[PDB]
Amino acid sequence: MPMQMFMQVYDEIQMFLLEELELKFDMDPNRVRYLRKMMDTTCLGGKYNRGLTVIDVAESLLSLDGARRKRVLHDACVCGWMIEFLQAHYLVEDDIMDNSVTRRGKPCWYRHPDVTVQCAINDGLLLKSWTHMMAMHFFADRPFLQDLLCRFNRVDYTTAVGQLYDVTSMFDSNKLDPDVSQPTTTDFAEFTLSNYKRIVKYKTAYYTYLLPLVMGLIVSEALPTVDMGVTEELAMLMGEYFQVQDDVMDCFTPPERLGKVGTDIQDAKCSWLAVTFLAKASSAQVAEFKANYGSGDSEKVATVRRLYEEADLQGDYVAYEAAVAEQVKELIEKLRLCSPGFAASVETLWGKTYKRQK
Amino acid sequence: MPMQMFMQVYDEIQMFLLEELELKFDMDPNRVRYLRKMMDTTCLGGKYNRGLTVIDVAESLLSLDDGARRKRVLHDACVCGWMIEFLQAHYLVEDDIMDNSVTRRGKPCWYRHPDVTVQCAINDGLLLKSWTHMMAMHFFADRPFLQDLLCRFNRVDYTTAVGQLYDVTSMFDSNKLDPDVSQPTTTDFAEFTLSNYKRIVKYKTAYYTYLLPLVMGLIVSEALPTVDMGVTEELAMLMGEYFQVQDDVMDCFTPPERLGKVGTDIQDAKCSWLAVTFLAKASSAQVAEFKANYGSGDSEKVATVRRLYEEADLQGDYVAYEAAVAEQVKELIEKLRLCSPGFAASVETLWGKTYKRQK
Ligand SMILES: CCCCCCCCOc1ccc[n+](CC(P(=O)(O)O)P(=O)(O)O)c1
Ligand SMILES: CCCCCCCCOc1ccc[n+](CC(P(=O)(O)O)P(=O)(O)O)c1
Ligand SMILES: [Mg+2]
Ligand SMILES: [Mg+2]
Ligand SMILES: [Mg+2]
Ligand SMILES: [Mg+2]
Ligand SMILES: [Mg+2]
Ligand SMILES: [Mg+2]
Repeated sequence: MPMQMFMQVYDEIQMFLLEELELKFDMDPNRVRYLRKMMDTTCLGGKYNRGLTVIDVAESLLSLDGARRKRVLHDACVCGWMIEFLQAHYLVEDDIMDNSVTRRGKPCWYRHPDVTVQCAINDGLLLKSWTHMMAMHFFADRPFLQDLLCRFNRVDYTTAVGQLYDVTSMFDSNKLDPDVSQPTTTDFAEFTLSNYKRIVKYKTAYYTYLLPLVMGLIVSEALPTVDMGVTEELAMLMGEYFQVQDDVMDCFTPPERLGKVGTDIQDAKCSWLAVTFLAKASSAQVAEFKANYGSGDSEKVATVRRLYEEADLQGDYVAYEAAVAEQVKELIEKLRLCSPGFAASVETLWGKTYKRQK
Repeated sequence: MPMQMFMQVYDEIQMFLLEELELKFDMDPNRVRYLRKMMDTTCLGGKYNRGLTVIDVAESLLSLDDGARRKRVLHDACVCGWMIEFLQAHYLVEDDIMDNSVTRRGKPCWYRHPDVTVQCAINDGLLLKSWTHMMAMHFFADRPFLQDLLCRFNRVDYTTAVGQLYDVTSMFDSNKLDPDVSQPTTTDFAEFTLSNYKRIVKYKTAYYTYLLPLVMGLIVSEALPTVDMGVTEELAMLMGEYFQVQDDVMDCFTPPERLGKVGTDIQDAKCSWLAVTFLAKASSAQVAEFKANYGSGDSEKVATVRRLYEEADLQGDYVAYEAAVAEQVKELIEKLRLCSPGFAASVETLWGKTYKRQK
């Protein structure tokens, strides 16, 4: 059922935005059609975990007239599309930054035959413009509007800061200087767990975990009823683990199941696998990694992969996952004490995360 | 005087932004330094025409206490001025990438800096926009005008992004515009019309360059409704169109040494004022020569397009266009003057920075 109201609201949103462009922005039906295709290609096709979480948190909190339920759940649906549109935006631009080929078993937006890279960049930011435009339209008379926008913008900013951490992680930050060219790091001295945890906290955790929970609480008018200290701890922990999962799958999960080809090795990313391998590797193994990392050459890539399985990384992953589950279980119970319906929805979100195959 | 106060506020904004990153966002000193340099390079060094207009509008409406209002209003105007300046910074970073440009204000484009990767350039460009919101939320947190300011600022930003879509798809036959299918640059240029030019330009330039600074100056001085907005918008659209026509003409005919940027319109096959004006008046023979030479990087092909423009007396058309604009502007400024004398004067001042600019 939630998927049904969600997809009805997508149409509501799509119609408001495309008709506004027709009527107030002088747009021709040729471009309206292009934008319609763009929206559908970029915003649909996923599992909508972020947006569906907003709905579930809302449905979990309606208690702590059936008109209110209808209004609150519609508000949640709009909020859910705001995060789905935001991630739509993030992924269009990220695929460009990461030189990716496919996404959900289709070409990346910028990789479509009639999308130029310069138009893809612009399309990507229109997606983010729509997130604000939809909020202002659907929530114009809602008192939570200001708080919602403020929190949403902070999270977006947080994510762009994390993207900076990601995209500059393979350059020696002491040598960071607009005026001087610098090659990829050769010593990898910054590929540390502490540095990994920072990239992933900022670029993933806030928008993937905190934001949906927070938006769910806002449309419920229930925010100040939860322990926000514990909520953020939980969001940071699940968010980190989610990105470790993403990083592991990038290397080890068949692209046909993932829907996308991995680029982290080629792009010389500070992944979970890279940091954890380098922390434990022999000098000999580090030498071979350095000789093979961050190149498109397919044997070099397979070398890195071999090194990873040689150093029992999957063993380290299982142990990390159990340590995470342990901490997540504890925090949910701390949450259960004063917010049992909210704690229930966090458990459901955790259930969508723990040991996902995707 | 305005530049003095304006630059003090720049320091104030920079400090807030970069300290917040260090204190709240776990940012290391190396990246705080990169971001400071990125901010200075992208935001400083221009004419600050947009930002200085906000201050001027506000210092003009400071007619309609102990001196406290004035200090507050002028500071707010300075912050809004930097909001547009940062927004313009954001547009130029991303536009130079999109336009395959090489220099900007006589230095390399941001994405052309030796130690800036294109992927970082894209993100750096976006941080600049994020900063416009963050500076507004901090400095204006207790102002009643906050929501209105943010609503209008955002509407203008979105307008500008729509204009950029118009600009970037102008060389493609829109009937064949299709994500799934590759298409070359147009060969008939049937959409290179003045009607299509006027829309590209209204959206990508006039709203953020002309309307927005005027509106923000009115907001911080709390004078927004005191003004005929139909006339004001008319003015901004006319002035903004002219400015872009000027930008387009300079792209072709002003030495990069005075421009501070190397022109890319011919090479990028842009629906420029020159191209649409030429195509409307040109003989069949001239048109066929243009078609053979437009949208190519080859230095011989671009020189042909310059020659065809000279041959067709486009400098003659421009002078008459400019004269026609100047007349309508003066008429509209007088309509404003009746009930809005202070604001009309600031609009006259903005016109003065625009008309026959040597930029
Ligand atoms: C102009 C746009 C500015 C950039 C905005 C921030 C982009 C944040 O993009 C993100 C954040 C988290 C995950 N992802 C996608 C992930 P993937 O789906 O594996 O490509 P990854 O980190 O591994 O690349 C993209
Ligand atoms: C990721 C955000 C990118 C899209 C945001 C909209 C960009 C609009 O940029 C604009 C709008 C108007 C003039 N300019 C610069 C002009 P120039 O300074 O001559 O390069 P032109 O139109 O000829 O390129 C840039
Ligand atoms: Mg990616
Ligand atoms: Mg990435
Ligand atoms: Mg990945
Ligand atoms: Mg451009
Ligand atoms: Mg340009
Ligand atoms: Mg130009």
